[PDB]
Amino acid sequence: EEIREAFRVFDKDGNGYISAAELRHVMTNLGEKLTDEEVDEMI
Amino acid sequence: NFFTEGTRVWLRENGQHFPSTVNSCAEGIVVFRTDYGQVFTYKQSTITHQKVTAMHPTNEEGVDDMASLTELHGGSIMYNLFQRYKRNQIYTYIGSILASVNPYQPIAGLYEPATMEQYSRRHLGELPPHIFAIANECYRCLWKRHDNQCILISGESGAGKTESTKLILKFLSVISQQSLELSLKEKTSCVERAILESSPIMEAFGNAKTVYNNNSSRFGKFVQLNICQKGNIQGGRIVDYLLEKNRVVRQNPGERNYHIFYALLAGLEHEEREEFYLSTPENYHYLNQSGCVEDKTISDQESFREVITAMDVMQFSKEEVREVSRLLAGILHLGNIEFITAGGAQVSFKTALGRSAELLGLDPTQLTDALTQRSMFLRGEEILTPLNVQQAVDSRDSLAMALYACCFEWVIKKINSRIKGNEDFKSIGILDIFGFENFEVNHFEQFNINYANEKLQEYFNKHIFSLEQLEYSREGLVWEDIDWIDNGECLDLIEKKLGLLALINEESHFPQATDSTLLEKLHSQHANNHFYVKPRVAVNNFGVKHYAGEVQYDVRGILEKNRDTFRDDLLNLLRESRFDFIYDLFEHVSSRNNQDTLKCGSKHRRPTVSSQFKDSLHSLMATLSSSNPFFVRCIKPNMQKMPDQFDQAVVLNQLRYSGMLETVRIRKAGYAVRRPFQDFYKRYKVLMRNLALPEDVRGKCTSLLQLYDASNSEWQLGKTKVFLRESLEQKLEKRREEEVSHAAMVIRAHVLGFLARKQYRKVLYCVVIIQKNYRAFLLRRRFL
Amino acid sequence: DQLTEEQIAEFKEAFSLFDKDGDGTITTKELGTVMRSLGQNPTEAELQDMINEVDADGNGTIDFPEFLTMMARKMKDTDSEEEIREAFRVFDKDGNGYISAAELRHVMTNLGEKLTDEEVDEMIREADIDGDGQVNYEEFVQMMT
Ligand SMILES: Nc1ncnc2c1ncn2[C@@H]1O[C@H](COP(=O)(O)OP(=O)(O)O)[C@@H](O)[C@H]1O
Ligand code: VO4
Ligand SMILES: [Mg+2]
Repeated sequence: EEIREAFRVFDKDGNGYISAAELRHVMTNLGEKLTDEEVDEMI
Repeated sequence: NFFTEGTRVWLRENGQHFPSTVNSCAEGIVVFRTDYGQVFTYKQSTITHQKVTAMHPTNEEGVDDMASLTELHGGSIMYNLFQRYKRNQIYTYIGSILASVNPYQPIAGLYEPATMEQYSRRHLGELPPHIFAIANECYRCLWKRHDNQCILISGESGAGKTESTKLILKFLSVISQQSLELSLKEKTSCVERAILESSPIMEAFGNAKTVYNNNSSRFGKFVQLNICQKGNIQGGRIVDYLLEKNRVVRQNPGERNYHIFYALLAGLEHEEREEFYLSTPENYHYLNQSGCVEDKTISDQESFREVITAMDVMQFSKEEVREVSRLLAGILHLGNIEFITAGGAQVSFKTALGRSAELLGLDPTQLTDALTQRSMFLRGEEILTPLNVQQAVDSRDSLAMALYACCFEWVIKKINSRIKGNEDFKSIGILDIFGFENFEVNHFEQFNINYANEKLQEYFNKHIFSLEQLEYSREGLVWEDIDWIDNGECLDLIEKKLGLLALINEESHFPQATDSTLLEKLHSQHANNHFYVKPRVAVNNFGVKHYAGEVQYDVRGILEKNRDTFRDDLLNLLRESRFDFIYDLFEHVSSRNNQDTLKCGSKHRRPTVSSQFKDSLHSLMATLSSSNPFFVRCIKPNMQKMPDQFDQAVVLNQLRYSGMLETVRIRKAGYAVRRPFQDFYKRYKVLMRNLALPEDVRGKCTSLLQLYDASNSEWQLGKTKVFLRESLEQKLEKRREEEVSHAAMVIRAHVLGFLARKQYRKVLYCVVIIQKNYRAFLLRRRFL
Repeated sequence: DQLTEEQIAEFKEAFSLFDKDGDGTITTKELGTVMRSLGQNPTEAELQDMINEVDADGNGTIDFPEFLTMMARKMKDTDSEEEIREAFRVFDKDGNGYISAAELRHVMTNLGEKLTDEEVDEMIREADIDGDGQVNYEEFVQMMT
């Protein structure tokens, strides 16, 4: 359940869809960089 | 008192101070040449200090505010206006009072929308004097002051009151939008567009050519604009005062009837013109009698187009426009009815009668009978009595006037219906009266117009001088009283019990009374009144010493004009109209038939023109008395309607009688702005942030004011209020605006940095919770 | 003065978020948004004066080094617990510490900068005292830290 809270605020769409490429652009540049290898698996 | 050749001096030549140059000073003779071309010669020994005084440096190419003048006299004031007039600067301030000299020509850029925008964003005094600056100050007062505002525009016929009103309305319409939101669909459907379009309609129906003005206002107008708290116009109301209905049937030589008749005849298409049996204006008695004419149409054709457009904006249906056209055509044909005596009045030729009866929806034999005979019923059979030709002409003309006056009232109703809106916050009222007029021959119409001008001058004096100096006295200010010429006694002569109106009204109620019996009473009662003039030879006249000059009135016509009788026979006839528009106008109209007692000497009496007008003016002045006023003084530079022609004698007269000299004195020395100590302190607290303030409010006010003027001359503390000059208040309002705006920037920047920080911290949190959860979900999936 | 490695790293984080293009350049419009995201609340004026220095040519871009400089500059001022409090206090009248949402909305829309009503109504309806019936500024100032 502790995921749906952080995805309902992760889009400007306001229709339950977090435009793919934008999520990839969020990670690695973030507070806890994920070496893009973790990012290749969240696709 | 000796001045060398070429010296600039004021030469007092007993009447006024002349701007002059020393032409020569030799052999004990001094010659002065005035800037108006006059040459005055004197023995040098006879010249004393004023006779002659030195002229201040350049004075200076003019001064924007006459309170800045060094030399204060009529000569000085006029010269300032003259210098400015010569360079097309028609506006000059006297504090927040505005002087406007009619240019009688367009001045490039003066009233352009780019200029309106520039004035909307500045304070009074930051730009050259302009009517737009007054309209803006007035508008700003809706948030600076707690009351409604009004703009009162004074001046003789042709001075520029109507043009001034239109400019104020145009400016306020523009400023109203600002206050959001645009779209051309909005701006063409607009309440402000409708308010602006009321002018061409009202001018066509209520204005006419007179000797003093080709577009003379023949009615008084009070426009009230209702403004909401957000700053936009919600709607309005127009109140009309005493339309000159007699102009419909007769005009003095060289004048015209109402513009609308000429516009209708010049503007209608061939088909409608033929439908209403209309031809040229020369063919109509109601348009041809003055001999003017003197125009090859064209200006009237453009006015028709302008009216039609305005009526469309005003939501007059195409049928309503045709109905008004049909009524006006009916009036024109009605005027062409001629009578002959054949026991007694008889309609001579049937054509004009037939056309008028058709257009008015009346039966021609019924119309003929109503104009030529009077009806009486006796228990209970009808008795028809013939009228004589004078009575038939008076009936025809009373019918024409009734139709026009009712149509004008309906048009005003329609305008008011269109501009109707809420009254949620405050209002700005603008008064455009018919101006002072003194013709070769003056009748009752001029008496009423001049009375209204007199009543307005009394309001101007009450507010500028009387109440103002009374407030200074009550508040215990250090003040030297300024004298001023009060016209109160002239109004007393007109208005008091046994006064001019009282005697006119009393004689009107006596059927046996004539204009000659009235004049006897006027002379007997008022010969010794300082403001009344019993002519030494002119047996049909009486004079009134109006503020703007002595006017002689011919009594012939006063009783009949004041009575304003309309036969019940004619009202009954109109109610027979098959044309619904006409019936609707007369459906509930009150009877105005001639009364013949018996023993009905009872206190009421039927309302007369005078009594209804005195009431309306009193109602108006009472409304104005509760609003904060702005004054505009329109000055006619000449009597020839000419541009670039400043008649110094004509101008000086207006400056003198209107009290401009005394006005400059009180605005230079006085304190037009005042606020209770706490109110002043609470408003300007922002400006005291860097000051070491005392515990008492009087001291707090002093601390700020001392920074602006340590001499204590531009402000004073009264018993309860801080008094300050308009210039100082304007200086304080500009600085308050600057600090308030700077404070809004400080908070606008701090909240924007709160919102962005909140969402940046939220995104940084939402990701660290998904990154920790994915680091776990993928570590379990790696173990499988 | 000096910015600690932890500080520089914290700023490159916020920079890279707005640097979608991945070129190491954010737009002039974004400079405000980024600085604000990191604490610093520059005024529209302060922001323009910063741009006019960096971006004379009119390219509309800001590299990380020129941003860092803008940051360390605004960091020096310092003003102040009673400075925002003083700006809000001009919006009174009675010294009660109360400014109405009506004039506060007017400050946010008309004055300062013209901004989206849907974001400013949420900035009021959520960030307001008495739940509905007006806002306390000294509380809001304290909350704005
Ligand atoms: N501001 C002005 N600029 C140019 N011409 C003007 C101005 N004011 C008046 N006039 C001219 O003088 C005429 C008389 O002015 P108007 O306002 O109609 O007179 P009144 O004071 O009698 O209402 C105008 O209709 C116009 O031709
Ligand atoms: O010409 V006037 O509008 O002053 O009557
Ligand atoms: Mg007029």
